Amino acid sequence: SKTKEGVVHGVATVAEKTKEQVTNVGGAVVTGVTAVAQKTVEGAGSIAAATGFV
Amino acid sequence: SKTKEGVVHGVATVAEKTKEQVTNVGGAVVTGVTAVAQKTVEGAGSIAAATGFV
Amino acid sequence: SKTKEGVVHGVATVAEKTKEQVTNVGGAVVTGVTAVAQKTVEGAGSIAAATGFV
Amino acid sequence: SKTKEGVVHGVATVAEKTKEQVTNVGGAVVTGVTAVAQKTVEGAGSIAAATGFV
Amino acid sequence: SKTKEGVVHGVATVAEKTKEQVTNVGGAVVTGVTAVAQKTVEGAGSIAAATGFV
Amino acid sequence: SKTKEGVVHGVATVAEKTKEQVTNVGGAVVTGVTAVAQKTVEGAGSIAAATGFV
Amino acid sequence: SKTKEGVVHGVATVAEKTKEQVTNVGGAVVTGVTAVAQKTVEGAGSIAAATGFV
Amino acid sequence: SKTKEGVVHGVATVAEKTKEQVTNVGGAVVTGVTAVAQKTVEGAGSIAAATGFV
Amino acid sequence: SKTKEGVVHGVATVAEKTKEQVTNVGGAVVTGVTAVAQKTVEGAGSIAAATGFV
Amino acid sequence: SKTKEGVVHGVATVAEKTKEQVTNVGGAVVTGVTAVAQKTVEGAGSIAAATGFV
Repeated sequence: SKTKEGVVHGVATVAEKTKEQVTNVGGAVVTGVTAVAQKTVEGAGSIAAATGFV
Repeated sequence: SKTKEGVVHGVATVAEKTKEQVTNVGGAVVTGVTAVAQKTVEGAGSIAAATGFV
Repeated sequence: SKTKEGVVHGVATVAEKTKEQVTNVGGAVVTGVTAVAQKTVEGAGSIAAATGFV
Repeated sequence: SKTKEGVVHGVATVAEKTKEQVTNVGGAVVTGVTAVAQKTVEGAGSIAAATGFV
Repeated sequence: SKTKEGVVHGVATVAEKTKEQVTNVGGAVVTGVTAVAQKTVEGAGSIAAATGFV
Repeated sequence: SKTKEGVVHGVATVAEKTKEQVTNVGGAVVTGVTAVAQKTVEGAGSIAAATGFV
Repeated sequence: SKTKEGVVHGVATVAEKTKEQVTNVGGAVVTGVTAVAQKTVEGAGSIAAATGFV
Repeated sequence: SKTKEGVVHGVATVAEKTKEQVTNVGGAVVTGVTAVAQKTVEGAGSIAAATGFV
Repeated sequence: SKTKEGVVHGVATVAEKTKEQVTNVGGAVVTGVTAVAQKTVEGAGSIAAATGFV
Repeated sequence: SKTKEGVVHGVATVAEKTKEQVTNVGGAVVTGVTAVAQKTVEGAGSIAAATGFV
């Protein structure tokens, strides 16, 4: 009854004068992940994952 | 009863004068992921994932 | 009863003077993903995924 | 009863003076994905996915 | 009863003075995907996917 | 130059399942005034004003 | 230059399941005034004013 | 240059399940005044003012 | 240059399950005044003022 | 240069399960005044003022 899994609610965000600069050369960059949710039953659940080379 | 999986609600966002600059050279860049949700039963669930080379 | 999977609701967004600049040279860039949801039963569910080369 | 899968509702968006510039040279760029949803039963469900070369 | 799969409703969008510029040279660019939904039973369901070369 | 007096713009409103009930007996009731504007030069400017008796 | 008087803009509002009940007996009731603006030069400017008797 | 008087902008509001009940008997009630602005040059400027009797 | 008088901006508000009950008998009640602004040059500027009798 | 008088900005508010009850009998009640601003040049500027009788 009233089960809740991986939930995000009641989020208030204010950004006035944010300045974000990203310079990438042959890699991986993850920025600005806000108010996200997921649900993985049989598998790998990654949020904001970065890998450079294999 | 009233089950909830991977849910995002009640999100209020204000951005006034945001400045975002991204320069990429042969890689991967993920920016600005907001208010996202998913549900994977049999598989890999990735949100904002970055890989450069294989 | 009242099951809910991968849902996004009640989102209010205001952007006043956002400035976004992206320069890409032979890679992958994902920006500005807002209010998205999915549902994968048998497979890989990726949201805002970036790969450069294979 | 009242099942809900991969749903986005109740979204209010205001953009006043947004400026978006994208320069691409032989790659992949995905920007501005808002209020999207899907449902994949047997397959790979990707939203805003970017690959450069194979 | 009242099943709902991959649905987007109740979306209000206002854009006042948006300026979007895209310059592409031999690649792939996807911009401005709003209020979309789909349903794939046996296949790969991609929304706003970009590939450069094969 | 570019003068602006009493202006309302860029309003996005979503109402899903609002229920409003008003019972009045010999008075005055004002409800639900949204996105209104006026301009009075020589006079009394009232918005959503209620008086019962005189 | 670019003067602005009594202005409301960039308002995003979402109401999901609001329930409002008003019972009045010989008075004055003002509810739900949203996103309003005015401009009075020579006079009394009242917004959502309530008087019962005179 | 760029003068601004009595201005409200960049407001994001989400209300999920608000319940408001008002019972009035021969008085004055003002509720729910959101995102309002005015400009009075020569006069009394009242916002959400309540008087019972005179 | 860039003068600003009586201004409210960048407000994000989320209300989930608020319950408000007001019972009035021959008086004055003011509740829920959010994100308001004004500008009075020659006069009395009152916001959310309550008087019972005169 | 960049003068600022009576300004409220950058306000993020979340209310989950607030319960407010007001019972009034021939007086004055002011509750819940949030994110308000004004500017009075020649006059009495009152915010959330309550008087019972005169």
